[PDB]
Amino acid sequence: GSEVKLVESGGGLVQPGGSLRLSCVTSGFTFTDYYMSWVRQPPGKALEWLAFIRNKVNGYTTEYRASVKGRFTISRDSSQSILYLQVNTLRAEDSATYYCARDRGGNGVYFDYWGQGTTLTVSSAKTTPPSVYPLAPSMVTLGCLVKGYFPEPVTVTWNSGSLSSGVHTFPAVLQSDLYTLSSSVTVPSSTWPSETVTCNVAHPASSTKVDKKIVPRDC
Amino acid sequence: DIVMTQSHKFMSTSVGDRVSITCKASQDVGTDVAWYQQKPGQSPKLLIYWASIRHTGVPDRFTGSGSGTDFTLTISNVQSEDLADYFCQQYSSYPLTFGAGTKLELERADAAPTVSIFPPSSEQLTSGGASVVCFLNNFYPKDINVKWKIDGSERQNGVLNSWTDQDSKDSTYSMSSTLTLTKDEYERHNSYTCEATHKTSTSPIVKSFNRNEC
Amino acid sequence: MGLIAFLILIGVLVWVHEFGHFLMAKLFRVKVEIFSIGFGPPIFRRQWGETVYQIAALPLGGYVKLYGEEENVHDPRAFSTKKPWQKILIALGGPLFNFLFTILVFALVYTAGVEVPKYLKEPVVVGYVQRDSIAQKIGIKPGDKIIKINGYEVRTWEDLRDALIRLSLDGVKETTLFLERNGEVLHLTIKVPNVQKGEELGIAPLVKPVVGGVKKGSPADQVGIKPGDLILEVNGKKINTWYELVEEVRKSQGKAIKLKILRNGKMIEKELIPAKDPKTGTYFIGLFPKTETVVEKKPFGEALASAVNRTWELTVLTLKTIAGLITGKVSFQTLGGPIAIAQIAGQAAQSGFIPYLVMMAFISLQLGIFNLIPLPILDGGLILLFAIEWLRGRPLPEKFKEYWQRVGLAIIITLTIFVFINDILRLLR
Ligand SMILES: [Zn+2]
Repeated sequence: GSEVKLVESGGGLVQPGGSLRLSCVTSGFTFTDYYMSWVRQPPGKALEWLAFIRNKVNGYTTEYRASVKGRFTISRDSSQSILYLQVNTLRAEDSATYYCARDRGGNGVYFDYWGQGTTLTVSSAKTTPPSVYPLAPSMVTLGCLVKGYFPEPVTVTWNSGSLSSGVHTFPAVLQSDLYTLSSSVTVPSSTWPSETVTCNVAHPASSTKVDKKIVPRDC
Repeated sequence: DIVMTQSHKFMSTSVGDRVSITCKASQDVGTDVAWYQQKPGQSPKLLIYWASIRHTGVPDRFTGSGSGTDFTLTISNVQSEDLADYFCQQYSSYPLTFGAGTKLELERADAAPTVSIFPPSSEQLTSGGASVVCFLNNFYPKDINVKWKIDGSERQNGVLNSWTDQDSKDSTYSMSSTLTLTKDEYERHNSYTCEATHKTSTSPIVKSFNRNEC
Repeated sequence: MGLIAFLILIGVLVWVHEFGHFLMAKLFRVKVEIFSIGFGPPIFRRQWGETVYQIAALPLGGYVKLYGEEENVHDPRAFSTKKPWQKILIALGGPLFNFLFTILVFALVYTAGVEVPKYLKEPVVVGYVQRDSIAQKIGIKPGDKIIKINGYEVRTWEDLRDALIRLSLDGVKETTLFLERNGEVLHLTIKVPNVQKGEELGIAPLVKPVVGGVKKGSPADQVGIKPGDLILEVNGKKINTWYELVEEVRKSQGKAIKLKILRNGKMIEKELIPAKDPKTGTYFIGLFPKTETVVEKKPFGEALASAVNRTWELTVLTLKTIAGLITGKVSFQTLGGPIAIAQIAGQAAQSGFIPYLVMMAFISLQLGIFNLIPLPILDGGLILLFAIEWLRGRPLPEKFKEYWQRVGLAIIITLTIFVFINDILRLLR
């Protein structure tokens, strides 16, 4: 029938020292017959196994990484194919993408199907809308700067999507609990300033949608 | 506990070639090892288990081999759809541990970067800040170094660097550097230079401006 | 011991090959002049009629010389005068004798009797299940009785092994299993493992908790745990399986251990420290289980049949390996050179007699197979020469014959240097 499918929920922004529960809804396979786990993937870091739970014939027993034992708790729903993960005493190091996964039945547990993952951010910084500043000075390079926003993500387009060739969107950088991101575009000098170039910045976390027209300066 | 050490953080290859990604275990794990592939924005996908058994649906190009501590994943005839991250994992003993990952980089001819410098905008100066931006576009290889010497004096403090991943169209890299200062500090110096030293040029490419001339 | 064992092995192998060549040639009225055994100066020669038998210094190879092989000699005994069919026959005589020797020696060794492990003959009883394996994952409790897999009715462990290898070859994934435990026929679904590559279902038979060996210099050796003795308990823990002993030593992780052992009738409480061994950071005891087997003797006809199909099996395996290496599937470093076969002969010398017979048959069949692949100046090259001459109806040009021989000599020399450097590399590791 339907192929194996896993969908995680419960992520988002949470202040340090709090608690929450992540959920994983499964389909396409008999849920009570497979090991389930909550392996985590921090940004730019190696995968970290957190815990796994055995099948029905093995008493639904759990195994935990020693560093996280007593802090994290994995469990299954009694009558539904839903897996849960209760988390308390949240710290900034717990910010990561948390993956729910189905394992095969071979020798020794390996993970044969992974979910899309859900992202958790643990910080005390307040959600803040961004400030967008233009960057103006053959082949010419322009750009737009998005500064002083929180949290992720922020999307940037040029000319409402009609300018996509030659676009370089750089990853965000954090400093003093505020992010900074920049985007560049390269257009022919025969196309600017004869036709308009406008950068559009979207921050759905704060319902922000700014248009910024780049006008030339004195230098 | 058991530590999976991938000696290489980056690996270069071309389409149609063969790549061998190595993985070293802290101790003897026999063959209780699995390998995964993860594309940007997507979940990992199992290719090999038990060191050498290909998962169902995995093409014949992916092969695993090795025993003891020096396992190897060999990819014969690299296709374009293989640009991804590859990492190992052991399940001989608890806790289960993963490798740090290996990103596939595409080879191409050298290319000098296109450097552009931008002074702070009037909006930011009006806000009380002053950021100077330097764009470094379409260079290869990824190894590059940027200095912000100001009037002959080093300005290592207050520098923020960021790099993009490999471009999916021309396989090059780009980098942006933003130096944020206060208005008093911006007004206390003259020349601003983003001299770029790269292996494609024996002497660094230098671009600079002076605020007093504008 | 190993060096002279390898020497006699290669000597008897080349003796069989050249002897078969000699009889097959004699069956077609051709005079034989030289009967070289090996290479180099003749270490000893004896003459009997036209048979100038001799053994040379270097035993690496072995060569035979006939009368009028390629020369334009029209004497009836000349090899060239004979028809291409007969020439093909002389070409194939050698490796055919190698193969028949291999099959007959396999028949004899099967008839004599092999010490098959005793656990292969009793009905299947799961005395232990490996942690977090397929059997544990489905829920196979230890002490159960497997009675049916898919489908082939299973009675003993041998039937189980044959059923699982057949299922792996058939490429099936799911299989119905009927298991017995206190008399309920539980029906379960089992994923078929690829046992061809090595992975197993993780099922352990019941093994008696008796020690059959102890490593010299081990802490248990220092305490005085002699081989061939039985043990009841570990620190008061009741154990009835040697795999329970394995589990106990695994969970010890270095704590003080008070083994309560029956020294052939007396209770001894021996203190041991199986700490984390610096070699692997794990528990070390240097103790070996008491392996128990049974000698099986096969009647002559059934032994011959078993040798026949086993020969077919591993000959097909060698053919597949040849096809893989000729296509680049497997690296050339896996071949067996003279030093590699010498070291495996030494290992067999330390192993036993049935080892001598089995790996002698293996090298014999491997050499026979090697003597068939189409290569110039090889037992599998003159067959090509005779076939092309017969189908074309005219002899190969003399200049072309000389170039053929020269390139053959060149390529064989290069392959010998290649196998020499590969053997040196293997010796390094
Ligand atoms: Zn021959």
